[PDB]
Amino acid sequence: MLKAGVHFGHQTRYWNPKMKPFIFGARNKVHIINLEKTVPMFNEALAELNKIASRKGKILFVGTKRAASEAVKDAALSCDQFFVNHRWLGGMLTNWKTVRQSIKRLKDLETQSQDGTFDKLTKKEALMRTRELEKLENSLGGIKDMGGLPDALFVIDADHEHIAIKEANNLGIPVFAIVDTNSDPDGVDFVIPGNDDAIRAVTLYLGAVAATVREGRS
Amino acid sequence: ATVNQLVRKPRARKVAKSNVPALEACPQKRGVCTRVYTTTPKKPNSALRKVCRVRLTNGFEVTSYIGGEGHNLQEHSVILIRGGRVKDLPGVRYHTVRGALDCSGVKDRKQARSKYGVKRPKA
Amino acid sequence: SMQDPIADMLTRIRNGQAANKAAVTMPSSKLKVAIANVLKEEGFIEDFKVEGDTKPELELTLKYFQGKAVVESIQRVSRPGLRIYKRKDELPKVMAGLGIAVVSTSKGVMTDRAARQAGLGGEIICYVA
Amino acid sequence: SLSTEATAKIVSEFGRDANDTGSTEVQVALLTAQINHLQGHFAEHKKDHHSRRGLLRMVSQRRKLLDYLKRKDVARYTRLIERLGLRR
RNA sequence: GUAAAGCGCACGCAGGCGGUUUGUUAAGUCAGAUGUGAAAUCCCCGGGCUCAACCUGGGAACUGCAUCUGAUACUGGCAAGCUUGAGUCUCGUAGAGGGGGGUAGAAUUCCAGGUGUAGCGGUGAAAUGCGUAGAGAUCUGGAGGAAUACCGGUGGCGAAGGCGGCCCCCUGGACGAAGACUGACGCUCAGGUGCGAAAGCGUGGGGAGCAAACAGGAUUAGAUACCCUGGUAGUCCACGCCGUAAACGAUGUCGACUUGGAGGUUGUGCCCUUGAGGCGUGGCUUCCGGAGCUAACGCGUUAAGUCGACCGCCUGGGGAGUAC
RNA sequence: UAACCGUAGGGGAACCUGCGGUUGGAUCA
Repeated sequence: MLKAGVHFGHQTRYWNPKMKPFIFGARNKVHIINLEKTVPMFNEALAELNKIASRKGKILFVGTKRAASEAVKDAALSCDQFFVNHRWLGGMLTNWKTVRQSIKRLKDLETQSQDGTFDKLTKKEALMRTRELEKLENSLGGIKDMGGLPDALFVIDADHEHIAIKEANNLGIPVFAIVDTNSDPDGVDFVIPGNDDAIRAVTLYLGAVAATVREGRS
Repeated sequence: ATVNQLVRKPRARKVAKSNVPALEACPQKRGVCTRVYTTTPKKPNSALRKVCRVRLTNGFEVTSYIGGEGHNLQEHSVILIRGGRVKDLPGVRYHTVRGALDCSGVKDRKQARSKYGVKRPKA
Repeated sequence: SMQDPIADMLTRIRNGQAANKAAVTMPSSKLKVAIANVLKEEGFIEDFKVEGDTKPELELTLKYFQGKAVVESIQRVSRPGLRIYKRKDELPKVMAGLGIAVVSTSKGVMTDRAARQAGLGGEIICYVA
Repeated sequence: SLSTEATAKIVSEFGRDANDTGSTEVQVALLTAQINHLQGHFAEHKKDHHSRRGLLRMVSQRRKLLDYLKRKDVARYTRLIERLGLRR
């Protein structure tokens, strides 16, 4: 009868034989995600985030999906942490070494407009250079504050942010993902069987995450 | 399998097949030497090697290898088979002891005297 | 199950753990509850109860320390067609001693240490690590 | 299968009480009928195998029940095998 | 599952295994003890040959068999039960499940006759072939055999193999629901019995179409083929035999667990049942996919995941599923 | 001439042909 009454079900018969012990029971085309098997996951995962947040760690919310991009920062950026609401680059968790390099020209690029150092070169030039910000500040603008690999990664849909999760389990960075019927939870060490979609499902839990994390460090 | 399936028909062994006609569980066997051949090796190698059919004391005939940089056997000389097959030479899974019976032994060899026919050189 | 009611108990417990379940349920039995009683004191399970004066149904509560669960190892040994009976000087020692081993004695259900401390033996039941 | 006026009939002849369609004495006997009756059917057609599979079923199934009686009340066994002219 | 390996499928004797409770027994089992387990080896501690090898004291062990006194949780035996396993009854439901007998319509071929006339048929072309003894085309009547368009589906039924027109007769299984009844009567199953596509075999029928063989024509370097014109066994029926298939999900049967999504088919409860309809609750079945599993592909509640009971099977390739 | 399995017949030889099954068949059949 609580807020957990918005992500009842999703993803039709495409499903995934693996995601079964979490299915309330198929009905009306698509199946349902047994919330009673979700209640423990509802906190068990959050508990660790709350616990790790106290260790002053790091948390990267991955949600390249449109219906989650613009609406993810308020839970990560505002809560001051880490997130990637766009095309997850190839290696921003493994080949970080060379990736961070991109972050630099992004930061120093920012300072350009900062002071009068922006009125340098032809008016056209500034434009050609400002475009880099659009891309940079977007694909990295919300990870720049990461001076080293995180300690735990919380990704929205376990399908879309596929590559994202991959690199993770290769570096030893725990992953808290809210999978789904057609999702492959075998890559998530902290499954949260919920509607990978639903404009409301995303917001509620997403914001709910930063909640525990916010005061996680007391 | 399962205990039941094992109680009935357990785990069978495997009769080890000892590639050697001159068995009799012996380190070596005496022969007579039928002739002295010079058959050619397999496909990978070349050069003609020396061999010879042997009429082992137990009747069991068989060709033995005559290793060494210098043969000296006859069509009647008595040699001693030892073992150790040879690849390049098929069917030739034996070697004539160097420096035994009515055979000879490598000449002028100063290395690995034990093997072949040599015992303390000219000093 | 219909042939191995005891072996089922363990499976239902381990299967529940993996699924991060809260509580496991299944038909009760003198030996079952008896076994369920041991793991209780052993801290492997929160609590446990039953329902039905004619139709008994066991009720166990899974357990977990941190991100992972507690009972991360539970297997059987003395199953039908291949039963196991050890002495007071053969009893196994799960995980070098950390894990427990349920064993039915002439005194009742006990653990590797329990029965040993007593000086008697019995039919091994299962290994819990 | 079998006619109600017959099935519900025989049940009231072997049942140690009333409407005891469970009783082995009953069920068992109920099987012989559908069996003997089918023997006349299988006499014809013959090639009809898929029907004999069920025939054999009730046959063995009947035996599985006879063995039981012998292992629950020796008397009842020999006391029923006669009323059905069984054993042959 | 694809590496070697699930019997083609069932039923089932022996055998192995066996839901829940109480009493009882004390066989298994556990505890103690008494025998015996030769000595010597081995091992521990310790002695003597200058050390060692060696020799040597005592113990340890000899994991076993028996007997006696107990212990009674679990297994087993006996007694009385219990109901969720399994089964019976009732009433419904769907089905190309099986065996027998009917019957209908479309088409092919053939026989006869009418009209009509120099082509038809076939191929990449061609040719063989059929045509002036009149084909082909067309129309009327007749004979006969095989198979049942559409519905037909990612559909349904069956143990497997397999099973499609409509009708009747005899018959098997599956499932649901209120229920009522029996009371563990169950699971598996070497050997055994039975069922088995097609091809093939025997006797006797039948024979339209198709088509191994065989015969022509063509292709080609050749063409004992693909292609074309013919065409016999056979394909069809009865009854008996043969038992094989990439008899394939290449995945044994039975049972319990373990996130989800979309769909199909069939039963039932319920909802202004006002509706196509909406909400559940069972059976069978597709596709995607999570954890996990996997060498990878992939499998994924119909598992190749987590377990339990029984059975079949594998142990490098060739030789060889061959020889005897 | 998609291949392979079974079974049958035929042919210098691989193999060809018929009947049934399989996907361990390519291209939107």
